[PDB]
Amino acid sequence: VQHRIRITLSSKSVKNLEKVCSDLVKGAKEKQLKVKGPVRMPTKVLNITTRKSPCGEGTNTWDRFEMRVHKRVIDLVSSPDVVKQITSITIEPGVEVEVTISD
Amino acid sequence: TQISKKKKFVSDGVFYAELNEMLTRELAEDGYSGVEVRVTPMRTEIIIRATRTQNVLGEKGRRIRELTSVVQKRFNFPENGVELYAEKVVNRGLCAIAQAESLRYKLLGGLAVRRACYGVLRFVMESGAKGCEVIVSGKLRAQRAKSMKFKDGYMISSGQPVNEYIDAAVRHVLLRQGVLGIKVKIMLDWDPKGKLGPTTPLPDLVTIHPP
Amino acid sequence: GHSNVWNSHPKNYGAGSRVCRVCGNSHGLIRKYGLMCCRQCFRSDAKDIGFIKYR
Amino acid sequence: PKKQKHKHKKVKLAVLQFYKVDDATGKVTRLRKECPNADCGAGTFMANHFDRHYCGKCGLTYVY
Amino acid sequence: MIISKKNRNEICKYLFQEGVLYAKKDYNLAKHPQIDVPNLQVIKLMQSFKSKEYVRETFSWQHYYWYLTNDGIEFLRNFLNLP
Amino acid sequence: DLMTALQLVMKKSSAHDGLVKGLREAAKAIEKHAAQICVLAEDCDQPDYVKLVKALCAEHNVHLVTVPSAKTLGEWAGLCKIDSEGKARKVVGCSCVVVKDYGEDSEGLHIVQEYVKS
Ligand SMILES: [Mg+2]
Ligand SMILES: [Zn+2]
Ligand SMILES: [Zn+2]
Repeated sequence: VQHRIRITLSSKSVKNLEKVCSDLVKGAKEKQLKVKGPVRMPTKVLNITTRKSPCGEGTNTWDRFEMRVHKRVIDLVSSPDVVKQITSITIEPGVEVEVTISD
Repeated sequence: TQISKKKKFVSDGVFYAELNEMLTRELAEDGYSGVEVRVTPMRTEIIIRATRTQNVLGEKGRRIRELTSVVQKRFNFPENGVELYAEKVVNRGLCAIAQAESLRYKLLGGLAVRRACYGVLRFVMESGAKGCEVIVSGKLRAQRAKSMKFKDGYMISSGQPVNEYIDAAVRHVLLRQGVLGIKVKIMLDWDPKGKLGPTTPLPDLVTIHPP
Repeated sequence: GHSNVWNSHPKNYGAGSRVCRVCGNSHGLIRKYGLMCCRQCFRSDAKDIGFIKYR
Repeated sequence: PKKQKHKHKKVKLAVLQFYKVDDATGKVTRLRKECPNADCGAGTFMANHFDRHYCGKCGLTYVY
Repeated sequence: MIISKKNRNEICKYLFQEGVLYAKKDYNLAKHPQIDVPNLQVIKLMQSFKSKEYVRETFSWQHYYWYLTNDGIEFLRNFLNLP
Repeated sequence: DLMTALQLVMKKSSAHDGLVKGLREAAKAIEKHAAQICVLAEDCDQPDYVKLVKALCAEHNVHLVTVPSAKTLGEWAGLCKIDSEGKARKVVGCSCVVVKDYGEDSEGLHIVQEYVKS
């Protein structure tokens, strides 16, 4: 339509995020809106390494915890109305959808 | 106002870990199994899974509204920006937290441990778990502590399928002689519909179609 | 004046100013990402917080 | 020894020991100034010490 | 402990208004996040109202959570001079 | 229906708060131009007490109700525990209960207000 819409999607899981992204790009391609995406940002790897022992005895053994944040960007050209009409389907838990209107 | 995507996912995790702790301490004797946070655009709907879903609701839903308002003020939500529901745990036998708490109250009362642990095992196996295991550690009868295992069925211990097939809980009983430990590990069966258990079959399981 | 000599030492910084958000102990505190949990408490709640061990 | 604690000095009926309504007639006759501070009312008597007018509710003081 | 009538009525009005109270274990907050009373007075007065069964108390993650009981809704409505 | 029966209005005043009991405070309750009634108890021994309080109340214009039995003055003013229904109260003796602000429940107040007028 007129404006430029960037939908940022973030999640801790790949399958939920990818199927939400597939729903968005499928809805965009049904309403004949041009869609640039999904564009996969580099995955963020939040890492915590701590001594497993609750005290200071034993072999100093380390567990490495990881949280992986996956970011997806979808770039449509349209009006806000169709954008909130598309991003109103059941977004699965953990997926953070974020809509921003550009020029 | 701008919060990083890292700080935000760590904050959601910490909020989940704190909510479940306060609900575990509050809705203890209501059969609280777990909480399912669901951040919808209008409000952050919060679903509570319990066994006594009339004890958590309260008289005309007084308790549930009290919890909803406590969560709103404590966690700093916008007013009417959080709504705590309370659903029914479908299969209590296949939940290790429900059975851990049931065995907790079955021992706080005074019932013999060897008779309540086998009762928990019985109920789990009639519920349908492929295998169940109960561990009771502490000053059971004498001053020296010992650990009594109660295993029945098939139970895997190693590999990735453990964190898909083993539903486990660890609960303390605060007794007169000290603290008693309860480890309940329930092994689930492969559910094609993914309701009673995992949807992915065990990796080593091979099925040959008959000619 | 007792109120100006009670908790009168500054708590702007130091280990005795930050506490575990789950227990209040000030030792082995993981300040990374804003977790504010102690090592032992994070190791216990890590699964709830969302940290998975793959390696 | 054990440092003893300050105990409230107890003067029997200090309000009676404040105004001088006597000589029949009708003269309240305050005998201690009422602290000027606005919040401090008119029944708020500024104690006088061997050389200072001290208000108890606040700290306004005057020496001589 | 010694809590002015202003502060006491202050914490007792909010409790009756909402039916719940919370605080962090912080005896020097100098101001409760909602009530204009420091956290110490709220915590101590809530402990009193609890040894009297006037509330239920649960402590979790360094935070207090108090819930007014049916006896509390009676004693507060008597104390606050109004329903 | 008047005088003695009007302890009820002061019951309501104590409920809604406003009883500035005791002389130390009575005075203050007067000069702060907030006194409205000033029940007294003639049982008090010290003459200077009654002289002084009457002097302050004459300085302003609020009212003076006399009542005997300062023990009962403590009873009416809440200077006691309700105890049981029989009220085995360890009563404290009062000798001035300035009704600053006054209970706003009205009722007998109007009737005592008449006695207040005269
Ligand atoms: Mg292996
Ligand atoms: Zn900790
Ligand atoms: Zn002053």
